[PDB]
Amino acid sequence: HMIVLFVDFDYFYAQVEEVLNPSLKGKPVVVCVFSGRFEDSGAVATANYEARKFGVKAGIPIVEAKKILPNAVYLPMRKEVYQQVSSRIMNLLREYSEKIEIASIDEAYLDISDKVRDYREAYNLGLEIKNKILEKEKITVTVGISKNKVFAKIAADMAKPNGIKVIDDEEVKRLIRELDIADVPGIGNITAEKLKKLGINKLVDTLSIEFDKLKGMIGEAKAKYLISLARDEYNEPIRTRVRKSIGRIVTMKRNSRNLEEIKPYLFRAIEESYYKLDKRIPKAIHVVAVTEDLDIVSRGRTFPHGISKETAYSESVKLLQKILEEDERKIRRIGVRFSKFI
DNA sequence: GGGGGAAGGATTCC
DNA sequence: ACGAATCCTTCCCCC
Ligand SMILES: Nc1nc2c(ncn2[C@H]2C[C@H](O)[C@@H](COP(=O)(O)OP(=O)(O)OP(=O)(O)O)O2)c(=O)[nH]1
Ligand SMILES: [Mg+2]
Ligand SMILES: [Mg+2]
Ligand SMILES: [Mg+2]
Repeated sequence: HMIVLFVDFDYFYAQVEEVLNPSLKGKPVVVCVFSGRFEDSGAVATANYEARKFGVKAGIPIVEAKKILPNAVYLPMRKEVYQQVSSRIMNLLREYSEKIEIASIDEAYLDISDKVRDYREAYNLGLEIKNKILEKEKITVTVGISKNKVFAKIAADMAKPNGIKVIDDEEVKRLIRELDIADVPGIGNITAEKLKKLGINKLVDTLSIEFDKLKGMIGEAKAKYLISLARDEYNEPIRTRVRKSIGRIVTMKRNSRNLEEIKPYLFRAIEESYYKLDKRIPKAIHVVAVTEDLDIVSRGRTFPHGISKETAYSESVKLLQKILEEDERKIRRIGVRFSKFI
């Protein structure tokens, strides 16, 4: 009977910049995402507690970060470097199990059902791993432990930052009971506002509702997931997830609408994009446009054969042309996205 | 009806 | 105000 270990790295990006210059440690760090529209324009990717302490988190404008903390250290995002770093740490969890699911860049799940016998021995294996990474890589994590991936993640969510927490089989009930419902994975404000109205505040509130309204309300899938979870019967296993799509979406230097000028940003997007594909040939391709007021439209197309960079360019025009058509608005951003690899 | 499946908007979250 | 996997919904051609 199953025990899942979820490991998340504390303020990952921000921490990689600290690991690479401890002269930053103890200071408020903000990894920012620029664009080139107006000096210090962009958004916040992540920020260590010092800055996160005073409300500076992700997706929030770079100015609002300064107006709050003018003396904070701001650094552009640098995936490349962060990717290497992670992979290594991710190659170290692979030493603890073959039943491993790498969900993101900062987190993975382990099925230690056959390495440890219980929560003291598992939570034992926890501390061991927090140290085996804190010493070899200079990166602290947070470990969550319960019976299904869903609850493991949650465990760790609480016990943060830098911490290990386990939710025995008893607390699952304390939580299918007490745990708010919007503090659940896959339940962003949209769906929560829905549940609100549905007169649902906790996991259990679903258990007492005519499914069919829950279906049309949130969408059968979420509907079955919430139910199956509230009935201590949720249990999808740890599966190695495969990259299913790739794509870049750069931000133009100024809201536009004539084809010619728009074109180049897009070719750069397909350019970088392709470098990232590497050895991977896709059969699909979309063109994503972010209108002037931040809405979205994207046209696509699938081929019976794998796309070539030379073909990628042609289609990424008939699709931009198709977009610049029925949608009139001015175009703010734009970019390409390749799916359906061969 | 119902399957196979492609298109595009929506929704969560790193 | 800055990538992706899943989910849903319509649209569709052919058995
Ligand atoms: N570009 C961008 N990056 C984000 C956003 N949200 C999160 N990230 C990135 C920054 C983090 O280094 C990486 C992992 O995010 P986490 O939610 O696990 O937080 P982080 O690792 O920063 O520390 P945390 O666990 O949140 O205390 O995801 C976002 O909205 N935009
Ligand atoms: Mg993290
Ligand atoms: Mg939520
Ligand atoms: Mg996370």
